[PDB]
Amino acid sequence: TTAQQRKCPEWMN
Amino acid sequence: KSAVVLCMDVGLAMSHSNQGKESPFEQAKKVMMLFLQRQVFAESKDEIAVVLYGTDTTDNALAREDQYENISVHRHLMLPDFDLLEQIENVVEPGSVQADFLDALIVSMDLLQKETLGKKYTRLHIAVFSDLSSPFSVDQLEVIIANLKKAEITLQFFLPFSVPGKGLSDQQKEGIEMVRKIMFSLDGEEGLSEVFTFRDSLERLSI
Repeated sequence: TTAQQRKCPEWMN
Repeated sequence: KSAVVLCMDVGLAMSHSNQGKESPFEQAKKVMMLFLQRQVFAESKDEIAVVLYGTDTTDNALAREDQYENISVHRHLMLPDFDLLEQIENVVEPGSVQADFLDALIVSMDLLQKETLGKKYTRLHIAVFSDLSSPFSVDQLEVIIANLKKAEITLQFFLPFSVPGKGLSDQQKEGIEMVRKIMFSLDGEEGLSEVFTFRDSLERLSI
């Protein structure tokens, strides 16, 4: 388990 | 009609055979075929997609430069058919890598968001099949939960063991606790009931 960053798609904002 | 995503782990660890003659990969593939056969034979109107994580190649709308890697959309949201039955049984094989299940959950939610636009469903549903042995990142999990709630998605987790001990690894134990936190956020005390075994999976999917 980590915390490597991810980008969610814009619609989930 | 309802909309369903089957989100299946095919990473390398699922191929390890130490619980009977069928590996977890084989068992989950079998449940998926029986469910899809029921749907085809009853001429159900529900639409069913299939997302695989742990695949050697990458094929999904979010894959970009070291992101959402080793995740493949095998079947988009459609009525199930006989070609899908043939593909699952002959094409779909174990991967030689591992992938991030929260990446896969986001790919599944994005699929439902886009492909249900402008239509009416009785329910939206995601069913996850995994042994939880692969590492994952928790970044943005609070955004995942908020959108599960807004979209009124029902979520179900299926595991090849119940939760004498089973020799679960620390990574598996961390995955189980994360599943508990997700389900309690959505449905409270009763939410923890929506965590099941492969053994009970076919009947719970169907109700």
